[PDB]
Amino acid sequence: MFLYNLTLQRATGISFAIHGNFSGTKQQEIVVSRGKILELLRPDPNTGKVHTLLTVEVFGVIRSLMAFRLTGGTKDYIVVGSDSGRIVILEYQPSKNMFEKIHQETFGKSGCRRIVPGQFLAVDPKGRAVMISAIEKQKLVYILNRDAAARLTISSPLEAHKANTLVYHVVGVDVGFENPMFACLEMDYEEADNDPTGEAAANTQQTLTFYELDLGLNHVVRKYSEPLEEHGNFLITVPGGSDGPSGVLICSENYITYKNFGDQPDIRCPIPRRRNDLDDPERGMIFVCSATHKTKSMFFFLAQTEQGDIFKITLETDEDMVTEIRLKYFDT
Amino acid sequence: VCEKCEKKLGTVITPDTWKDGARNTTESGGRKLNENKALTSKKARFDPYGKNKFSTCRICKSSVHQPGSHYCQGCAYKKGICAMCGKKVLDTKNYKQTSV
Amino acid sequence: GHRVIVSDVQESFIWVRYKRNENQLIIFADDTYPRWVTTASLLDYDTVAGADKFGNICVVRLPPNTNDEVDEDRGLLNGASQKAEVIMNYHVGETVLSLQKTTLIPGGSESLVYTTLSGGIGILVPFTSHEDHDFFQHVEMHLRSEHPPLCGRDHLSFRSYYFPVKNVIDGDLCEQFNSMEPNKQKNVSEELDRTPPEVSKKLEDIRTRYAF
Amino acid sequence: DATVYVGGLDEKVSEPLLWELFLQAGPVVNTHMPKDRVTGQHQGYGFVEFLSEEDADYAIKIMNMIKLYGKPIRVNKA
Amino acid sequence: AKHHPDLIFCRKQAGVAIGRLCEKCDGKCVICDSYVRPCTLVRICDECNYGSYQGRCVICGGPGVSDAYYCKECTIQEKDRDGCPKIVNLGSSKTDLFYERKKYG
Amino acid sequence: DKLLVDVDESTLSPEEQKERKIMKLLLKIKNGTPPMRKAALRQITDKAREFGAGPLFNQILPLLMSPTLEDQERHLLVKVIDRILYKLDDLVRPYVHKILVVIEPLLIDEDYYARVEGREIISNLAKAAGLATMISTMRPDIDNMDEYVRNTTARAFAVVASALGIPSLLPFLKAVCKSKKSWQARHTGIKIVQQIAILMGCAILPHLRSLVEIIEHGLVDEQQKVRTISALAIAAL
Amino acid sequence: AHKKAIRRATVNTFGYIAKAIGPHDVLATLLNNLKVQERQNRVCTTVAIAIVAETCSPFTVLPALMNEYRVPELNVQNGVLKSLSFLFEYIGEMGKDYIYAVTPLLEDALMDRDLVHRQTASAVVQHMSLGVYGFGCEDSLNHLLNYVWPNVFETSPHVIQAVMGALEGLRVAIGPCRMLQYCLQGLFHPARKVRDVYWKIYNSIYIGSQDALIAHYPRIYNDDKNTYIRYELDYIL
Amino acid sequence: NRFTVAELKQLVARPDVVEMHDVTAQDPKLLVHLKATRNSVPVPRHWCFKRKYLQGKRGIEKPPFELPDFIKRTGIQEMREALQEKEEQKTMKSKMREKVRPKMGKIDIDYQKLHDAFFKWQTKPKLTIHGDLYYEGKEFETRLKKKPGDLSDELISLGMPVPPPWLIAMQRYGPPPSYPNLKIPGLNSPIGTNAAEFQTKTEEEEIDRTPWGELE
Amino acid sequence: MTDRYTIHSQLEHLQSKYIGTGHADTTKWEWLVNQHRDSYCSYMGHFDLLNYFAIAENESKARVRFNLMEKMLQPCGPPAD
Amino acid sequence: MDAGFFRGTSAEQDNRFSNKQKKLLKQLKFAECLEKKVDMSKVNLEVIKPWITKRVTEILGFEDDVVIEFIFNQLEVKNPDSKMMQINLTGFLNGKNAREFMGELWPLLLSAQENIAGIPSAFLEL
Ligand SMILES: [Zn+2]
Ligand SMILES: [Zn+2]
Ligand SMILES: [Zn+2]
Ligand SMILES: [Zn+2]
Ligand SMILES: [Zn+2]
Repeated sequence: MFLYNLTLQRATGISFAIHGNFSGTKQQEIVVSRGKILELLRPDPNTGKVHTLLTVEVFGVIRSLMAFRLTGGTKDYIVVGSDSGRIVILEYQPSKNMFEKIHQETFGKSGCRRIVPGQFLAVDPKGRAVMISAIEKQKLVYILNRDAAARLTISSPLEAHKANTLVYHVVGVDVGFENPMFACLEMDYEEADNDPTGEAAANTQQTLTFYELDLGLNHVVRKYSEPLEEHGNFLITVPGGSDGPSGVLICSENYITYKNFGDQPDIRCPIPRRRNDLDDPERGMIFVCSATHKTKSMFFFLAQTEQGDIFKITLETDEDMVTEIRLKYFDT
Repeated sequence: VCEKCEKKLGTVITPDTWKDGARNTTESGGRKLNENKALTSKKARFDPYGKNKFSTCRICKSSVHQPGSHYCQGCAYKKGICAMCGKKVLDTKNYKQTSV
Repeated sequence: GHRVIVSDVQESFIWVRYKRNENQLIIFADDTYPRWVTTASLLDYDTVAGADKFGNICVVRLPPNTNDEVDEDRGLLNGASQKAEVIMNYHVGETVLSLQKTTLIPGGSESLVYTTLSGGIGILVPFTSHEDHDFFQHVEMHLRSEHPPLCGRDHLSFRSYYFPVKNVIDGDLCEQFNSMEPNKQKNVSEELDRTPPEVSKKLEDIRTRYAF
Repeated sequence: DATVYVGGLDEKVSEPLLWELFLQAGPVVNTHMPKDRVTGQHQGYGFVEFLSEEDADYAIKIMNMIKLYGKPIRVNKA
Repeated sequence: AKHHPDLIFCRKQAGVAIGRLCEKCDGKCVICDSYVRPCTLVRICDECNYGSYQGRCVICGGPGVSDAYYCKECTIQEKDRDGCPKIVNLGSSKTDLFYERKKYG
Repeated sequence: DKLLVDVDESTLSPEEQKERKIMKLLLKIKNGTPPMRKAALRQITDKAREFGAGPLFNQILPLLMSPTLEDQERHLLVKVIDRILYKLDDLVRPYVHKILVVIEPLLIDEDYYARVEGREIISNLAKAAGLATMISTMRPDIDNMDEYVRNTTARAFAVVASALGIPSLLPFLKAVCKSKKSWQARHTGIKIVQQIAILMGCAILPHLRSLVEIIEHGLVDEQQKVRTISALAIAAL
Repeated sequence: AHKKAIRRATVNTFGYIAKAIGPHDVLATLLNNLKVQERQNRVCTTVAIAIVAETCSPFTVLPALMNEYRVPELNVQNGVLKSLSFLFEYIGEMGKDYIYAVTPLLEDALMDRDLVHRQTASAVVQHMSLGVYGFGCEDSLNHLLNYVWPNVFETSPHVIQAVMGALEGLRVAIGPCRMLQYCLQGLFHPARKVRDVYWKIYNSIYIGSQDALIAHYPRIYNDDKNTYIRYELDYIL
Repeated sequence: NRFTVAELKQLVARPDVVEMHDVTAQDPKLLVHLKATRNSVPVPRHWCFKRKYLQGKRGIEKPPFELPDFIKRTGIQEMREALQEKEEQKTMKSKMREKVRPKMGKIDIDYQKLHDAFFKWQTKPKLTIHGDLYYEGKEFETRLKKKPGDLSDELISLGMPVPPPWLIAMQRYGPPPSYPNLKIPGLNSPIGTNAAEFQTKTEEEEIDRTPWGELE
Repeated sequence: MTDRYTIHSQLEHLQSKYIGTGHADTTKWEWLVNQHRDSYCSYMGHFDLLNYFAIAENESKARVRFNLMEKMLQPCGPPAD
Repeated sequence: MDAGFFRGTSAEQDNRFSNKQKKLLKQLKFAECLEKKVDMSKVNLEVIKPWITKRVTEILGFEDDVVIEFIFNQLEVKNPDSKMMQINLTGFLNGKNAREFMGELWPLLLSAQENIAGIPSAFLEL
């Protein structure tokens, strides 16, 4: 009984979307991950209709996706972390209409392992490094560069490993042209597995830790580590350097928190709830996704809650630090 | 075989120890990376259905032992010729070839 | 008929026979693997196709000697005394919730259609000759090395995610022939002893006579 | 009773056949039907170990049913 | 090697350095030590090509003359993913051979 | 000499029969044919823990101190030591320093393979004894009056830092380079940093700013040997 | 010859010659050479039998090699097994054509009283297992697992590492699920002997295929204070 | 501190698997749970035996390996047998003299026959399903044990038209005590009414047996 | 005895490297906590297992992932000592 | 090759030896209070130093500035690990003196971080 497999209709659900200048021109595309398929979508500005330019089947589980620019670069690269145990860097070729693999670097065994990296993927906002990490105890930083023939070059991985430690999210921090920072929603389960009473599970707390890639000494150092009040579930990179302050917005259950390392005190805003809501009162509220709009003028975030409510988030800076978060109902 | 027929030769699986002029080393390209043995199986091997079927010598009618050969070793040695194409590789006017 | 195929949540398929004049339901066969079954469909009187939560399809057949004349201790391996043979494994990649054996076009042949949770629709079509089966197997084995998956994964390893791949040729990989570069299409098609139009035509004929 | 002694047999009869003979009544778990080495032939008497008592009690009755080569066969407890 | 139980691999996180093999080791697999069917190229960790050591043999440590590969079977079993396969200790066999020849010669 | 006189085994104590047994095995390892040598080697490895770390070392160590060894006999004896070092991994702590003064000379041996096998046995000894035992044992040898002991102790700390890692003994090493009673100890600490950089190579980079700050105060020292070794340590780093 | 390069050039030359005078004249000579006592001769003759077998396709040299297994001499029988091991390593995917031929030979060898006969047959299973990966030959391989598996309680290291290699080859050919189904009953067995051998098979399956085992673990029930059911998989849509 | 076998057997869901030594386990509940799970194969039985595996007196007399049939069809065994039967007669002089003057074309089987042995006549052997572990006595204890109501052709010795001769007495003497549920015609089974066999006929009419997806 | 201790050092070396290998003295609790945590990671990784769980419970996927991450701390209750 | 390549194996590479630091964290008996976490930014160090100097000097029977400065260097990190400090001192002191020594130095640092000034209670008194 020999069978042949064919696909009539490809998958249409969307796991990831990144937007960038992938074609290398003025036009903006979206690169969507449909789990097992990678597609390139270009939406028409005047007509308004979305067009599918490319659709390639990758035979793997795409677990994370990011877009990446080199310093002073026009075209964007696609960095894919998957279950393959390797990290690939892809470039869209418009003359050929195909993705082109530029780099493929191998670090681990394949499958969706617990300690092999691939789950979280964060890029440095200037484009000097990329950081791939597993759910727990395994992170790896790759340094990206350009040679004299304008080709992408990759280095050996720098590793940051911390045993017994869970990662909820990892995002790259916008420090201007200083040493690249990466922020994390870590948790340490070491104490909790040694308390028979179960108290240590109850009162262990999530921390935000900052890893700094010291480009001078070629190694990654775990700088700052600060406990959070409640458990966040993801992070937002606040645009920094010349434009805006450099910090992280932590989204947690019923709260949005601005934090930065330094003298800045933490700033918390409750999330607005719907008036006269029919839900169960015990249920909290989280944010499920966000997006940043950076103009040259100013910037805001659009974050959506579980119920579908999109809020604008705007930061108010009193000189160097930020003083309050402002939060405005945008739509549903 | 003669010099044009040596692309029709089979190779030994292990690489040659004298690397120069080898056909089965990595550098020569005759030992390729990620070989699928099922795809390259019928190359330079006998295939009764395929292109190299079990042949016999055109002269003595006894079976050859090399794929794509039209002349058995003894007849090719004695006439001085390539076992595959039959072009002569040796001038045997002054050689009393001895099969012993 | 009087055969019942029960899908356990994790114990896979069980074959039960209902005998009228005793009024009883008797387990006569089952499977040797744990399987998280989501759906099933009967291919013939002896074969069952199934799908898991983990994203793979299997085809389990019942061996030719088995009789369902069992009258109700021993058992093999803490189970039924007769075991069913797994004759196909295939990891789709996405959770299948619906298998159905049908004909899709008028004047086509039958196929096994499955619809994944993610929104995909595929078919599993049986080869009718060995010459087709050898052609498509060779096209697949060339393309696994010439045109490897774009994210660094191995294709034979991908389709063998939980159980080794059995008796299936991936046609999604094979129809990426037409996306290769022309020197590579010519190089692959040399060893099949065909020109790249002929390879595209044979890839397009099987899709045409089963599907869309 | 688990075992029985069986007399009066013809050497064409075999232990495998004997097992099928008495499992007609109830299964012979352990069969013993001597092969004599010296002249390579059977004297024709048997010993049978069963699962439990059940096989043994039936045993004597099973003797009446038995009839090998037109002849009877002794079955008694042991 | 598979023939010496006391030898020990580096196993650090491999990098962009390509591992090489000396004339004696040419054509064999670094892990299972076979001569046939080369599948993938060997990468060594940064420390193992530091400095003067850049370009020496992976398996023994002599002047390297060609690139090292993993075989097909070590690829299928994913033995190529364990780390830097540079051997970091000489072991008993190499040391014994030296003292034996030196005693004689 | 105890093998010359003949004596019934039953007459003497279990300790004395144990040490006579070890003495026979060591004779077969030193002077035997390769069959005798193989069997005796195997048996002293398997029965090592049963013998105890004490009775082995107080007969192995006098043999390595002898003025008439050949280098193949020295090699066979230190092969015995590192075979039994896997066995009694935690029972070698009272014998750490005794092993070092019989093995640290091999770190400056003119023969390359002696130098490597001296390194491997000091790194195995460090992994067997652990940092604290090693630190306490080698503390006295930093300010010793002979420059031979100080030389080879500075060589051996480099090896112990390779095995256990630089962050382990970086506080101790900083404490030994600051010490302003003795310049011998300051010289020795800076020599350890030089040797770590020669040995570790690329590995020292994640600690480079910790290492330079230990050495910076030595460039301006009043003692000229210390200034020289600080410049040499900077060059190594 | 003592130098290994001379030996591997020699083995290659046998395949080239067999392309000219045919595999039978070559093969009879090589099969006669297996009666020799010294192992270096026999191991190389074994490799040369596989070389010719590969270059002149295995249906030519198979019958005579399988016939030589009946010769009542131990080294000849170990020799034929050894050259089948090399043969399956060399032919790779093409070895799905002869696995049914040599399955009964190997199950005869795995029932054998000599331990070596069992270690060479396990090497053959390892290499034959990885060749037919992806080709639906799992019934032969599962049959041979039934013979390989009782040898897990052997203690000799050569035999013990050949068995483990065979099981690691079988994991990639018949799947992690079968290999976990074999281990399951002895992971918590009362004797440490059965237990640690079983645990070191489990670790090999776990390392190589950690992700695939999620679907294959058994259901453990809840006890009084700890919950052990994975309730998500029990979800019904 | 530890369970005896009776409490353990009642505490299992399935008490047939528990053995004498399972109580000595460090976690006996999980052990007997795992022994009663489906499709797992038991620990090889010789783990507790003092004699080494396969080192037993019966194994001394094992016969030589036999080739399969499709290989004996090639005639390799007769040729190579004759060959090595000549080569024991030769002296060392003669063997070393035909090593300088060799003899070609001696033991040659045509290629087409050898190809056909491997690519036409190959048969799959008898294989064993998963969990069927080999143990030492296995190939002799492979006779097994055939149930009442099922007869062998040879048990010809009866020579009776088709019911059993013994039954004419089992109805007399009674149903045997050893079998509680056994059913035989005339006593408690139809030769009431006999519609049981008609059911199988009707169902057998109902079935289509056409395997899906096979080769044409 | 020494072979017991060398097996012990080797297996604790493995367990530090790959979290979740056992040895001869793995308790039930340890083995099951490992396979719970590996399961959670696997669910997070595969997109359609996570879809299935987000449909069967009427939750959004972000809530599902966040609850699975919360369960990773004590997946099977407190340690049994 | 400027040194040899071969320098011994590290403890991350070599499985033949067990982790002696973890093993000692199991079997040494540590003092009662060392689990309380210390922040050294909240502690004033140079006031703590003369007591340590004096304490080590009388335990030792002489003065060892390497042991002194070693103890001080371990207290420079933000969260000092107390159990490792008792282990690392056990070689120099008795191992019974090390336990007592941590048993008085550690609550003293706790008292210092509870203060606003950085100074522990017994030193505010005197
Ligand atoms: Zn001719
Ligand atoms: Zn020619
Ligand atoms: Zn080399
Ligand atoms: Zn290999
Ligand atoms: Zn390395």
